[PDB]
Amino acid sequence: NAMDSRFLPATAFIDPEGRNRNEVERLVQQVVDLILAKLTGAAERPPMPEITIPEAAATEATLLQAIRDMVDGSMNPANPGYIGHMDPMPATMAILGDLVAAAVNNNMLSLEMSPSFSRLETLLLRAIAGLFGLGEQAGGVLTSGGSLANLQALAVARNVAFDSVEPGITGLAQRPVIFASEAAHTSLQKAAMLLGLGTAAVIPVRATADSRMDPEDLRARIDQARGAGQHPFCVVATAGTTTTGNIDPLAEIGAIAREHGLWFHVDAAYGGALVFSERHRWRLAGIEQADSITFNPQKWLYVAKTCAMVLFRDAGVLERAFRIPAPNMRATDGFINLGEIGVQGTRHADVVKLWLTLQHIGQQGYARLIDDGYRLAERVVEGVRQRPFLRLAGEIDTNIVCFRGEPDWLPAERWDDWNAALQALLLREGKIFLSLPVYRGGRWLRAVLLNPYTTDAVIDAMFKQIDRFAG
Amino acid sequence: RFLPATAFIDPEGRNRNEVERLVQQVVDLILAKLTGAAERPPMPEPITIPEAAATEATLLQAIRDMVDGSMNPANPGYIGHMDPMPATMAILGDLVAAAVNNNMLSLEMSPSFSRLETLLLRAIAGLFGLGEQAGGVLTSGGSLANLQALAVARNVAFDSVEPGITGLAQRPVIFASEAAHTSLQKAAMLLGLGTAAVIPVRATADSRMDPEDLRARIDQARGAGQHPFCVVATAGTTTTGNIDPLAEIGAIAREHGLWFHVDAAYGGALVFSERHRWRLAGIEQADSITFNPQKWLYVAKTCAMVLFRDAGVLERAFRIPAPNMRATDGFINLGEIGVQGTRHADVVKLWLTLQHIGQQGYARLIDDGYRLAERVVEGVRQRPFLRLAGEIDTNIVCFRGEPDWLPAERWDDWNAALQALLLREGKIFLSLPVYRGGRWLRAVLLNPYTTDAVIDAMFKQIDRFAG
Repeated sequence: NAMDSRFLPATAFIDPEGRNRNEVERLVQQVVDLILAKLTGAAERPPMPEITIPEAAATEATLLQAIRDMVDGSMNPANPGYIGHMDPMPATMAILGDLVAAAVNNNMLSLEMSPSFSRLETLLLRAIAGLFGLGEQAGGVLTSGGSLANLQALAVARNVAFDSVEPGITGLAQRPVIFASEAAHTSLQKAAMLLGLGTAAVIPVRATADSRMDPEDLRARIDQARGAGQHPFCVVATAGTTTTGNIDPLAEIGAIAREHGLWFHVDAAYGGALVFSERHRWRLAGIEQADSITFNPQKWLYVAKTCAMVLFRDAGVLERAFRIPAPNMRATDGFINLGEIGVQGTRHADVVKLWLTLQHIGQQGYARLIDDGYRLAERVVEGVRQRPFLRLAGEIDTNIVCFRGEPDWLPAERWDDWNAALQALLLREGKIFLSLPVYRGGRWLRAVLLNPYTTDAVIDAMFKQIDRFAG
Repeated sequence: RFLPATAFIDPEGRNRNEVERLVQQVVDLILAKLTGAAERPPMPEPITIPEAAATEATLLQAIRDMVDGSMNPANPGYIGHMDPMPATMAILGDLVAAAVNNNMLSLEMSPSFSRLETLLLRAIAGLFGLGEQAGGVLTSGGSLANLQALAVARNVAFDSVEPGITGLAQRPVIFASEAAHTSLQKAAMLLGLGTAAVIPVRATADSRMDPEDLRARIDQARGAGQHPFCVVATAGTTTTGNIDPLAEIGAIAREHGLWFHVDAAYGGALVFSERHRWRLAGIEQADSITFNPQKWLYVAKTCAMVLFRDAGVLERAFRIPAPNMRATDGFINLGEIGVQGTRHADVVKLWLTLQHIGQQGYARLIDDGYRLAERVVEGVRQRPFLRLAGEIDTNIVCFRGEPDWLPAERWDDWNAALQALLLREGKIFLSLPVYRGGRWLRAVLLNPYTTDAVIDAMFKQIDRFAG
């Protein structure tokens, strides 16, 4: 009983027989109090902030100070001025869900290690799949981020195309390739690299002025690849591109993919949230035919990171073309160890925050949040339209507006400096955070209007600052 | 159509009271469950997304149901898996992480966390003896850690980052103990190697890789026109908790010019123990190490890392082509050098836990595990109907009934029956892995509240079942 020893602090663990209850409760309460103070007081911190392992147990005071230092030095999307990333303030229940998940400390790896969570996740994901219109065989798993979801979808596409689970892909005569919009996520190059495809395997497809993949170009690239002696196996349409928030023409892309016998993956990491909005979900038309979908509740569903999933129209594909040889060990109620069918083995129980958050907000709540996001975005667009020195990236499909100064008082070569300077000013003096992505070979301002506490006033304040900066 | 007042925390305090109450209710509920964990056995005895916001009572009930329906490693009888009750600071660390909701993807999205993680991992790497250039990243589990190490080994060997590996004439292969983790197979499949790319090396009766076999397998693969690029030693095998002879394996790998990866997912914890870290000797020479604080460091899942002896390797042989945007203080966006992009700030729970427990605490915890393990071993030795899988290297004991009153064909049935009985009657959870073509009982002596009495109780039950 180390917990009785002088080598462990009394509160290192929670005594299961209640013997350290009071001490634990104190320590827990201190953190809780501190955290709530920080969150309820989040508008007091700017959107962006301005090591040895000890021999002996640290004091409560050191621990608390560390937490305080951690919170203070962190980015603060809770601030209404934080309008620059698809990284939102977490829903309250998401924060609580993680507390619960950590407390129980179950493992998604297997049913015996997560007997409730595993079942809940499977069922919930089936439900979500239904929202996407995927059909009766549809299913999936939660993954620790979108990248892993894309990686898994691609891994399945690859395995299905090449029968690679046991022999791998080193044999291949024709290089396997995938097609994505030039605006698609970098996780597609990283995945390709991990998959043994190489980064070059991701063939960029021309996107329109509105940053939507051009189906004529996709068709052209597929033909070009075949001509090149490459073996196209997958097309990735993106619903809500990372930079500009645009949504690929999913129905057309899907059709092209289907025509060509290509796995159709839809990277709906951000845009997938629109399934909760009757008003906006038509934007996703064609998604229902996807072989797989990546969707990230951590983004537009406000679930504390990480919360992501990949859904397959046919979940059984995970068994056929992913899961490694091992004894079949399904429970009598029919569930499967999730680890067998995921990139991860051990995995945190994200389902708890997801389930809690979905219930608390509800479909109506999301529909509302989404509408407000669109409204804020439209405000930003109208504001850009009003100013000639400022240009939009293109039309918007989501609550994301990418724009930049293209001031005629400067050579184009100095536009990046101007935009960087403006972004710095907006942050330093505005206390408004916009990202400054590299886009189209240039530095562009980026607004993602997620914070539910962002207001028309914040937007107005932003444009007033921009106006002053620009004269 | 609307939102619950508490759906978010108002950053100007407008909902502070409601938020505080809701949080307090969950916190009180969780504490009750945890401080009361022994009252719940080690294992537990339509889903739609609603249109409208659920009530707080519904949510609280959902949490109760979820906890109740969950495995309970906190129970002292839970002695079956490398899945521990969480350290207190780990639970709290997750609460903190979730609240700030930073993203490990980039410095901009986690300015403290990124720096803290890099520095901490450098410290940990030093503990492993990796040297001045050593570093790593946290990953959402050991499997990812193994996957990343292998991806690097592959990229280094085959220059695969941009062109991939499909061109290859000679099949790339790696060697691992026949006892090694299935995440290598998965990883091999992910990496485009195929599961069959992991060539099993004979393990001894003690479930340790046999160096001579390793040498033999490498020669054989080369003979068969394969391209060996990595040897994986396992410091703490999943089933039996055995440690491969790391120095010997490492020497062999080096002799063969093979990347040496040590899967220390479990056994890596030993670095915290002055008494037992000699067990890892030779680990210091690894090219890469996988280590999972979520196992024997008691950090709530997930917490894992891959460390490289040369952190620079991640830039050379992993990171995708992208503009260079190191911060002025020299840090890099972690997303660029990890399998994951967006990632939860596991560093918070890790840092807090390590601080709270300390090296002394872990050393005690570890010693205590060996002591329980030793008790289990003693108990097995005392009973002729029970056999040990082999000698133990960690706080894990794999054993099974091999009763002479049954045909060997019925041994699996006997053990499954015993395990079911122990769980149902004794409230003691032993895992029943498949090992050596059979079902074996497995004990992981992790719970700090597992005692000698629990072990004695297990044996009395075993004796009763045996007759």
